[PDB]
Amino acid sequence: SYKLVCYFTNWSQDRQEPGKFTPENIDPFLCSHLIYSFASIENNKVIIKDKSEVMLYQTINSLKTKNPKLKILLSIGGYLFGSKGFHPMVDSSTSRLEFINSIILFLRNHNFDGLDVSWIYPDQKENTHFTVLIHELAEAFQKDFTKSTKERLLLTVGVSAGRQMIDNSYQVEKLAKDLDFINLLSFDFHGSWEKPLITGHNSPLSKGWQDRGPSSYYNVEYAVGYWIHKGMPSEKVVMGIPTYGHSFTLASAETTVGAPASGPGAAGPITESSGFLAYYEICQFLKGAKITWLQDQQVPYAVKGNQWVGYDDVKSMETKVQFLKNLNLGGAMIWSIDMDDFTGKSCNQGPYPLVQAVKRSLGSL
Repeated sequence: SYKLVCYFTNWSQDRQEPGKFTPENIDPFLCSHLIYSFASIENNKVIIKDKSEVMLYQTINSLKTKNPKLKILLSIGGYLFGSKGFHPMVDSSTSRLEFINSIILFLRNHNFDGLDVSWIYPDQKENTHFTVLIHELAEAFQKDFTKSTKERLLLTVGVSAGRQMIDNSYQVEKLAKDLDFINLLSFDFHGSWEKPLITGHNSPLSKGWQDRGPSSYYNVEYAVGYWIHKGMPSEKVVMGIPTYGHSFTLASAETTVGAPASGPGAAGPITESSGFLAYYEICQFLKGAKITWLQDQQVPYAVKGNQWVGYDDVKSMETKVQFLKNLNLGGAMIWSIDMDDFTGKSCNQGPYPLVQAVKRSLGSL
């Protein structure tokens, strides 16, 4: 009775082997929902910018023929898109209606089952537009439903897991009615962008003992409880779990949480991004490393030389799965499946070792 929502991206295909990922890589029975990241907007109309656009549709149909229970959504937004991307679409009921009408037509034309709106992040300034957009979206979906013999288009949204940003950005109460569920972006708590610069975990389940005051807020456990305390039912929280880790270059020889860092760890050989590692990169790094399991935070990290990696692993997946069953949440969301060991030949534990673990752990009675 849980959902497994998997994001996949349109830029992993530009990566080099064997990090190259296309929709053809997808196991139609892995996740319950799939989300394509990301669409965009031009002339107040939805549009996809991907040289492999038409091959996407091919796979989408092929995938859905094979799994009639599979849902596939189109996500719009994302970090790079920001708020800007949404202008000036959001500035008019006339502009927004043109937009929404194009969504409905698009998704239906291309066999999508719903729309995810990952506005990163509305914050104070766009709280209002977001809220209207969503609301107008849900309404319109409903109307389209009444007059149709098709299932009802789904509407979801990727949302922040930081308290401040949550308070600033969302009318949760309303959000709860308009959204079929949320994808809680409960990761990227700590990275190499922090000041001061010390090691912290990308996605801790619970707070470190020393996390006092405002830091005590940045763990998965806190984020979920707050979206619940703020008015979102549990069953509507799909909890975010990451398939990547964050990398630090150690300043001293102190290998513990809180130790000082020079900067982000060395970019990986495939991902080529400083302070970021795909799990298929992490499996190699772990070779000849020292792994420690934070008893308090419930998640591991690894040290090799002067490189510090806070990541999630199988024990991490199952531990977080248990937590989510315990709080009667909707399920798990994965960001993103192209960073898991999908070919299965890096970590040698079969394709999608992490997501299979989430999938297995969810299904286990």
